[PDB]
Amino acid sequence: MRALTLKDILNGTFSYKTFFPNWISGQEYLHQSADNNIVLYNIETGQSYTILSNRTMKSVNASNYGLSPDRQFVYLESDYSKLWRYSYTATYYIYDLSNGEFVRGNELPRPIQYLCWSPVGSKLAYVYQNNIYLKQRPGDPPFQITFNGRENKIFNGIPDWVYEEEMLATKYALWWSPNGKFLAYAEFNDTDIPVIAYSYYGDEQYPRTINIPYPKAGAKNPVVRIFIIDTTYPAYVGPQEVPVPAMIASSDYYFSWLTWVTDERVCLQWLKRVQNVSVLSICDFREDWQTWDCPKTQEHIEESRTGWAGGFFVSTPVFSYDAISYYKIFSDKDGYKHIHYIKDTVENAIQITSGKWEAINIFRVTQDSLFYSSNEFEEYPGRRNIYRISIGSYPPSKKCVTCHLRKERCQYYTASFSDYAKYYALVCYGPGIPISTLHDGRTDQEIKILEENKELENALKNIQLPKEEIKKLEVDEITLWYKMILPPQFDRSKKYPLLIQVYGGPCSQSVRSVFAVNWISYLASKEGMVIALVDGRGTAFQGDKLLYAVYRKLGVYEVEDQITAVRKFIEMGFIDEKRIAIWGWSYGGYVSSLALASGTGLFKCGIAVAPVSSWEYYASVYTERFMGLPTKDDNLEHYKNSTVMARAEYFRNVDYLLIHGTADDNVHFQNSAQIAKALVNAQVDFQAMWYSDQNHGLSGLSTNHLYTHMTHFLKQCFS
Amino acid sequence: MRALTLKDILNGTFSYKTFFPNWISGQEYLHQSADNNIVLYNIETGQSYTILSNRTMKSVNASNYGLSPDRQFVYLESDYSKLWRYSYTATYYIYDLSNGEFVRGNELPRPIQYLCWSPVGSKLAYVYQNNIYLKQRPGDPPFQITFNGRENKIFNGIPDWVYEEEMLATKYALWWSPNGKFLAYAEFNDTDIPVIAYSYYGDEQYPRTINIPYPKAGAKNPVVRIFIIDTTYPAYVGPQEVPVPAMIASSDYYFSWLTWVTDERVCLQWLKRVQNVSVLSICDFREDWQTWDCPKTQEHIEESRTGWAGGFFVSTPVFSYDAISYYKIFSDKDGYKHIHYIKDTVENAIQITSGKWEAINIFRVTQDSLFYSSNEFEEYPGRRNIYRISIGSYPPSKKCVTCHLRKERCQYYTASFSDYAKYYALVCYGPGIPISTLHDGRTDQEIKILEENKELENALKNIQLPKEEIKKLEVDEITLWYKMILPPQFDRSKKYPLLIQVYGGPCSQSVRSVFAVNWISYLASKEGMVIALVDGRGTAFQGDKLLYAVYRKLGVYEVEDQITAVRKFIEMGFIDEKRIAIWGWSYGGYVSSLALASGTGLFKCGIAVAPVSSWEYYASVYTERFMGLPTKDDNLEHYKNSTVMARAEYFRNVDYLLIHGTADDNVHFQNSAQIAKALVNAQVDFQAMWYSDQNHGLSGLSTNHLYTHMTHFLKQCFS
Ligand SMILES: *C1O[C@H](CO)[C@@H](O[C@@H]2O[C@H](CO)[C@@H](O)[C@H](O)[C@H]2NC(C)=O)[C@H](O)[C@H]1NC(C)=O
Ligand SMILES: *[C@@H]1O[C@H](CO)[C@@H](O[C@@H]2O[C@H](CO)[C@@H](O)[C@H](O)[C@H]2NC(C)=O)[C@H](O)[C@H]1NC(C)=O
Ligand SMILES: *[C@H]1O[C@H](CO)[C@@H](O)[C@H](O[C@@H]2O[C@H](CO)[C@@H](O)[C@H](O)[C@H]2NC(C)=O)[C@H]1NC(C)=O
Ligand SMILES: *[C@@H]1O[C@H](CO)[C@@H](O)[C@H](O)[C@H]1NC(C)=O
Ligand SMILES: *[C@@H]1O[C@H](CO)[C@@H](O)[C@H](O)[C@H]1NC(C)=O
Ligand SMILES: *[C@@H]1O[C@H](CO)[C@@H](O)[C@H](O)[C@H]1NC(C)=O
Ligand SMILES: *[C@@H]1O[C@H](CO)[C@@H](O)[C@H](O)[C@H]1NC(C)=O
Ligand SMILES: *[C@@H]1O[C@H](CO)[C@@H](O)[C@H](O)[C@H]1NC(C)=O
Ligand SMILES: *[C@H]1O[C@H](CO)[C@@H](O)[C@H](O)[C@H]1NC(C)=O
Repeated sequence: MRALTLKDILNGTFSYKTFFPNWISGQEYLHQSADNNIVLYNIETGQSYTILSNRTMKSVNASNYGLSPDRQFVYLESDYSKLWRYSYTATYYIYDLSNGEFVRGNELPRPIQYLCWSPVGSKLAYVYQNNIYLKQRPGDPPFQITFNGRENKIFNGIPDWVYEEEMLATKYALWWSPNGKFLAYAEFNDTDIPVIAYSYYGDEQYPRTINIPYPKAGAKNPVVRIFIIDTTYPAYVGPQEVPVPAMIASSDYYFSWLTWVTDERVCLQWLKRVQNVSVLSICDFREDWQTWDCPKTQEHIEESRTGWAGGFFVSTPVFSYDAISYYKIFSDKDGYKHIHYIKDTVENAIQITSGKWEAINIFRVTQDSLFYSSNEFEEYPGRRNIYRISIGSYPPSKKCVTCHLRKERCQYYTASFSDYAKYYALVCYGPGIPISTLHDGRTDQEIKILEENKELENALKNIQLPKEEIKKLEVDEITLWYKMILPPQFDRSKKYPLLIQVYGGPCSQSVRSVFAVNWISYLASKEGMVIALVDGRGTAFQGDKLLYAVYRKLGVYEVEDQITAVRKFIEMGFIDEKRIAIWGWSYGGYVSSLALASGTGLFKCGIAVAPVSSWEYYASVYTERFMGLPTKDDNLEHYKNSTVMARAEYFRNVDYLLIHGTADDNVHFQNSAQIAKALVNAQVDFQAMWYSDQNHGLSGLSTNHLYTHMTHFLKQCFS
Repeated sequence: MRALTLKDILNGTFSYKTFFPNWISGQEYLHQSADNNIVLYNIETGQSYTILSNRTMKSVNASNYGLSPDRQFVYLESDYSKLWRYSYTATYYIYDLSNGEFVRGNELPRPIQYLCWSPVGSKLAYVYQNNIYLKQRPGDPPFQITFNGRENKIFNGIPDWVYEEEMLATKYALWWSPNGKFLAYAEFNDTDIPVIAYSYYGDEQYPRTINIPYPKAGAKNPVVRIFIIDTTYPAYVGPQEVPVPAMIASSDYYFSWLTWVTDERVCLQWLKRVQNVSVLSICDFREDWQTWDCPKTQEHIEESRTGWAGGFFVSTPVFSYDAISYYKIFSDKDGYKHIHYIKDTVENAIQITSGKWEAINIFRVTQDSLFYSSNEFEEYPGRRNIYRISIGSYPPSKKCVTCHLRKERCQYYTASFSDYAKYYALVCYGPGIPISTLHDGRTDQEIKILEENKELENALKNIQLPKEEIKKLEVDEITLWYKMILPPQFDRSKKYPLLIQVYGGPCSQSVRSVFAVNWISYLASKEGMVIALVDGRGTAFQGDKLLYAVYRKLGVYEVEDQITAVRKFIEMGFIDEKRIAIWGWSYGGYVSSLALASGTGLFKCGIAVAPVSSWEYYASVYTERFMGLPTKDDNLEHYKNSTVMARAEYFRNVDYLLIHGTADDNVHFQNSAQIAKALVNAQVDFQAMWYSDQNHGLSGLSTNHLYTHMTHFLKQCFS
């Protein structure tokens, strides 16, 4: 009865609710009621008990909580204060469940940067002022583990900037051994890496400088040391450095992830600074020296002949119940990424998945089953169904649990498992209204709808949503998957303006069977624009040829493939060849810009939000992974060839609107500053917009402002 | 016939020349020829010769020269490198003009700040790395005066940032005594003053950070010390601090200016930080104790009971031939600034000029003559003629040299007097094409035309310029002078969009009979826009009821007076009220914003280039002068009330265009960053533009862009 309105989108009127059980055992989870009460629901009995009242929570206005594995204590986390994507500080009030009171001995210090329970019992490890601390018991005086922490120079047990956003994707870098015997932790040195400096205008009379150690392409990188201390004899034995494989130590390198096996066995993944080689390292504990031994025989190489080791990140092993063998997804001989099963050497791995489709994530490995997500089903690469396979004996049996569960509503699934995988939740994201459901571990049968989104279902019932369709184009030897969003009563005999939404980042996939009533949904609903999104070269989950196509040649095929798609769309007949725009954020901004400046005639305008503008300016770990090194005898020539600044002249005849946040710690305002300056030097008009103090996300009312500004631009561009 | 173009204005096609004799005696001046030779002209004798060859200058590719008082040497300036507005860095070679080769040996150091000769002989004084050095013969080894010089921290003989822009308005802060027996310099200590920090993106991989000790409103000011040193025997006694007057030392104080009356007499001017009182001090070298003495009987208080002490700046004294008494422009008893002759006391002063107008500048005091510029001719505040009055003889005489020199073509004059005022040059700037002429000045007779501007006179023949008109409005006891620029073939009956150019800064004057082919000319010539510039309250040269009316109420009355004017312009009947814009720069961008957010629905749109947004962010010197202090006791409340941020809401339904250069060291980008931040927080769309690495001037290819971008805006706004 009525079209989406921009305020529907910016108020989240039609957001959906998800449900990920905060497991505490094989059969129990800790949700938070509408009453704000924190309830423990036992799945087997069906009984619900409330552990942690709204009141107790409110008394320290905690925004969050954490049960100790022994249920004796629960920490309440408050004064939440954000930093980067994942990191944040908080104050922590720990609470004694048995005595129903807060714990009084030696209060924890304020701003704590990370804190977690041990995996069993109720030991604490925390990070305060860049050092790791240990508590045997909630109310004890802390034991200092590291002493050399220093505000962005040296980090213990939390990453620095580059490792947070680009390697770990995690706010922490310490891992308890399975039963708490040991803590393993990373030490990052940022001391002589260059610094990104920018202004934050804040609220005072004087702006301040913000400085983050931030290794730009080719710049000097952080150095890592991984240590493990005995958690019961930390002073007696002291921290022991995990030995680094010779073929990793021989040049710059990275730690990529750590995975515990047993308490006496740890798996370390390294990545050579030239990131086409990954090493997996399995170390065992010696008792005679109380130290770690990593034998050559337990070093596993993973190479990429024609690209980079991994997908976006290296795959991590998930180990068998036996705690010797492991499973890992990587490229097979055909260039498709599949699950392999590894006992002794990696040269001997047995491939247990295969086909022109990819194993995307291994969720769980039990005694008999392995649960994983994949795009196999009906061979749409942008779907996620979750599958199980038998692991006891060759040929694995295969069951797609999700495929036909709700065939039409749900073709994009993630999974979350309870302990021992006694039960798991399935979360379907689309194409229909998302749904979270509870499933039996042994049988796969659903035992509870968790979140059905009845409100949304019903709120959407008066709203004439745009029609999404996902399809494919074969052009050369290259196939292009595309989502097309279309206005209600899309009369094909008429010519609609087209908007291309681009991202195109290496390892991305932007064409997905996901549900989202969003901005580009609204532009079709009310504004009469056709919207399209195109996955081509460098996009993932279709094998290595397509993935690694853009290696060292960034911002070439991405541009090419978008233009191709657009050409093919205008040729479909229903697209106003005179009203095509393109808009893109981050990597999207790069390609939005390179596309619009391609001397193609196709695009009449384009928008670039927080674009990279030259790989010189972006972080090493990301850039070098795809671009290699900006040296003269590596890849400097394409580093210089691939800026948007060089396209300076080709803006003269298109509307450009260029947007950026002045406090982007990830894609630096520098990027758009250089673009703007280049347009100025080439004497080219454009529209621009800064967001003071705002960062890469463009949060709060920025977002509001952002979309209102782009909407205006866009409505202008389509007269 | 043809209308003006943006190209015309941006190219400087219709720019004009000027002729200021570079005097070297009472009858000789040096000027650079068309084919770049430096030639000595004499007007007493009418002879010329090439004092410095064309190719000797190109031998070091210098761009400036400096002939010594004894004509034995000239300085040659190459490697000019701009710091701020007046400050710059250069290389100095000395040409032995007696021998016909360069001076070798004790070669001057690289990047020297400021350099100059004595007014007698050819002794050198220069500042290198913030420290004063002194030379006896141009080839002698330098004698260091100061030692405490530190980049960005201690400044000897040159100013810190705020003293340069806001106090002294000059690259230098050293002065020779008239015969060069002594040397006076300033010590500026910036140490404890907060730095302002901004990014400079440059061309390197990482931007760098620029810091400038910059005191914003109410912050820690620089401390000043002024010293005097014997030039002949500096080894003997060393540098001597000239006493600070008791009332001045009582609290915070600036050094306003220093003038030398004789070699044993010196004038110093001080400004109490609360700038309503200033103290003129005269000091004598006492022979016995070899230091300087300032009798408190020779302290002459100038205070204001209504506003700030002085004009824009405190006015300097011009001393009569007896080297004791002086002539100084200041507020008479009725509030109009006029010349006074102070013989011995302030109360004992005799008023020399009087009436409803202002003596703007004293140019020369002779044995029997005084030359001053004035507001007087036909009650027109917007033009300046030059007046000659007798002194020392009875039947007093007043002659206006220029009032009828060229009545219709020249009403805005300045003067350049040779030594002993033997000959003077007249430069007229409007309303017609500027022209520079040479005069006798015992007789005032015009001897010849130095710069006629026939190139410009002729090039403007193809061009239909707009009709300019400076009229005035009378409204509610307060009158407002204006200049209206009208389109060619202006139809009195038709209706025209109206653009207002606004500045409004206290002590300023925007309406002037000055020839200027500039942006607004183009917009009237081609675009059909009626333009108006209005001087209201806070505007100088019409006495103190006008000038001081803005004291402590900044932004209030100036906004109000553009509104009253616009309103009157509307009821003139040829202005389309639906199409009105206002635009400004610096202060002009402050009031344009405020006028646009006036909530009076008069302006459809407005542009603010590099606006001040809150007096909290601007330099102390300028700010406190007109605002007082931002404290509990003083004016805080109105610093608080008078920002643009506070008016964010009122922007909802106007078109705002906000422009600012990210390297603006004078009005910091923080100003525009905070307006932007406010508008977002209020959910108000607007247009913005930043200029990377550009300062307050927006010079270079940035100008093109800015002026192009703005006229796209107005054009669209006036669609
Ligand atoms: C350098 O100076 C010489 C001498 O003034 C210039 O040569 C003269 O050029 C003009 C025409 O511009 C002729 O009328 C003269 O006959 C030339 N005189 C001599 C001595 O050759 C020369 O043009 C100047 N070069 C520069 C830098 O412009
Ligand atoms: C905090 O938790 C308590 C405990 O359940 C809530 O108290 C109930 O509120 C409902 C509805 O307002 C009342 O009808 C009941 O009398 C209360 N107890 C029950 C469940 O029967 C309280 O509403 C919660 N809300 C907050 C944040 O204060
Ligand atoms: C300015 O510089 C002078 C020397 O020319 C210096 O004495 C002033 O204050 C000093 O600052 C020092 C460094 O911060 C400090 O250690 C010292 O105690 C202090 N001197 C005095 C007299 O106490 C500098 N100015 C300011 C405002 O501090
Ligand atoms: C905003 O969101 C809430 C809940 O999603 C909804 O009830 C409300 O009607 C929405 N509309 C606005 C703009 O407030
Ligand atoms: C951190 O790096 C610096 C400079 O490379 C070095 O001197 C210092 O010892 C390092 N600290 C360690 C090893 O934790
Ligand atoms: C760099 O720019 C474009 C990429 O689109 C390409 O056509 C051109 O040949 C390239 N030049 C170099 C240096 O290889
Ligand atoms: C720029 O200025 C030069 C010198 O005055 C003039 O000859 C030229 O015509 C101007 N503008 C253009 C059209 O390039
Ligand atoms: C400024 O000076 C006046 C006298 O001219 C005095 O009344 C006042 O105290 C000063 N300003 C303040 C602090 O109000
Ligand atoms: C990366 O390792 C490969 C092995 O596939 C090797 O040939 C190559 O020299 C290395 N560097 C790159 C990026 O070429």
